Amino acid sequence: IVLSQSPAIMSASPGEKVTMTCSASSSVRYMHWYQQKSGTSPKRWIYDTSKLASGVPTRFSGSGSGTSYSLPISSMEAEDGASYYCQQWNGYPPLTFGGGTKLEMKRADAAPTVSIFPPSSEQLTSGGASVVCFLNNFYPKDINVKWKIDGSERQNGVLNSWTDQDSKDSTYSMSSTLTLTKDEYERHNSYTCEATHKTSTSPIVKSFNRNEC
Amino acid sequence: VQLVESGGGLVQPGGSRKLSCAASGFTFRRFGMHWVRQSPEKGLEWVAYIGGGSSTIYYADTVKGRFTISRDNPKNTLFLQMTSLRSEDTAMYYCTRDETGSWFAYWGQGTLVTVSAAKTTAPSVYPLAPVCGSSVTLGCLVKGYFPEPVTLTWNSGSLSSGVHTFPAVLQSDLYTLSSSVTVTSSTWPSQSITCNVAHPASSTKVDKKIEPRVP
Ligand SMILES: CC(=O)N[C@H]1[C@@H](O[C@@H]2[C@@H](O[C@@H]3[C@H](O)[C@@H](O[C@H]4[C@@H]([C@H](O)CO)O[C@@](O)(C(=O)O)C[C@H]4O)O[C@H]([C@@H](O)CO)[C@H]3O[C@@H]3O[C@H](CO)[C@@H](O)[C@H](O)[C@H]3O)O[C@H]([C@@H](O)CO)[C@@H](O)[C@@H]2O)O[C@H](CO)[C@@H](O)[C@@H]1O
Repeated sequence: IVLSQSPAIMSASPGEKVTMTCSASSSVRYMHWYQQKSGTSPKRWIYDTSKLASGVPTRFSGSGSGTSYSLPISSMEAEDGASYYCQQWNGYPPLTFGGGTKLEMKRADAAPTVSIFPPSSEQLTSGGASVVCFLNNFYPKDINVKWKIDGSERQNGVLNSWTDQDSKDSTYSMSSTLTLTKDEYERHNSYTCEATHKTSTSPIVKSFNRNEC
Repeated sequence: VQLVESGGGLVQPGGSRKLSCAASGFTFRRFGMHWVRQSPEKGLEWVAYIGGGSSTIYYADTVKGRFTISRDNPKNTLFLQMTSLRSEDTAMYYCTRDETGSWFAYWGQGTLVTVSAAKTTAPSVYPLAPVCGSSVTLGCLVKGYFPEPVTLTWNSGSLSSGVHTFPAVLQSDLYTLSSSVTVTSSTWPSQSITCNVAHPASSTKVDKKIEPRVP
């Protein structure tokens, strides 16, 4: 039995109404909902389609019959942001789960702050070179980093990571690392971090020269 | 009501491991239990069901014949024994208590199971310090470690604001992780700031203290 949830991700501002969909391959015996806030186990939210778990707030509603069930919130809240999962039991294995709906919190556009860090002295002694770029507290989520050495773009050996939405800010941050051999790193003087975001037409640039530091 | 899973670790492909769930604060022999696992790639997947009697068992089509679920009622303990482990078996595993309608009211904290050929390796931690005035950003780079998870703390966890820790990314059998911390200029370098990284698998405990540098 296949449960299909749409949308995969959505953004809701505070004081907004939001609804989510689970679609079932075959008529379902039981439809349940869970809430997961990342880094913890999923929590019980709604059982038997319409019934609130003790401790869930009133705004949430559970509905639908047959093949289509829905989860809605009356008014969006900051605390509400989480992944929501639908689950079913038809009296026969397997018991089955949705892909899940990720609910982001909508907020004002923000521009990243960029920091570039040269390789550490210990790392050099160890015989390797790493350069890191931090892109901190920006919205919305999609973002680009480009690395330049001595004015020349390098796309190879770069790893990028994203946080989820910040607890207080509601923003995102990204981290970029460029990894070189020490000898190679010593080939070139200037290392540049270029970050491109929807906030600005022009990229935000940070750099250092291996000389001077 | 509490449920505590245990028995997780790093496992060889084709290996066998056993997990346990300890149940407290309810009449155990009364209820059915489930195993559920989660992977970021494939999310939430049901594994198996065992009745209060043990008379009724259900197995996920994927785990059939390689996994056996059992319970010990006097103990209050739930068991999942895994054999012929594959890469797809890598997940976080939760024990759950079955309720009418078969929804789960109570979940365990989980144990992480990783199945890989790759060798255990300890992280090397590098402090990241600003290059040569109204704010300061610092970083810890933790790289070349297998497997997850690592724990990064700042100042023993005393410092928790303006902290970003980024999920690890795995390249060629090794994970890279980083963290950035932002504090006011009066704060650093005047008062001390340190990066504490813990790798359980290697038993590694390491501390790096950020130092301004110049030659
Ligand atoms: C995965 C699945 O299919 N789960 C469904 C299953 O739930 C199981 C069920 O087990 C009960 C339990 O062992 C016990 O019932 C006692 C009490 C109960 O403690 C509180 O209501 O209920 C009675 O008073 C009653 O009204 O029947 C009887 C009490 O003795 O005993 C019965 C036994 O007759 C089993 O031999 C048992 O019910 C059967 O369980 C088997 C599973 O082995 C199932 O296949 C049969 O169809 C059932 O008739 O109920 C437990 C309960 O606390 C929560 O549902 C649950 O933990 C067990 O997993 O059956 C549920 C009820 O039909 C259903 O909601 C689940 O989806």
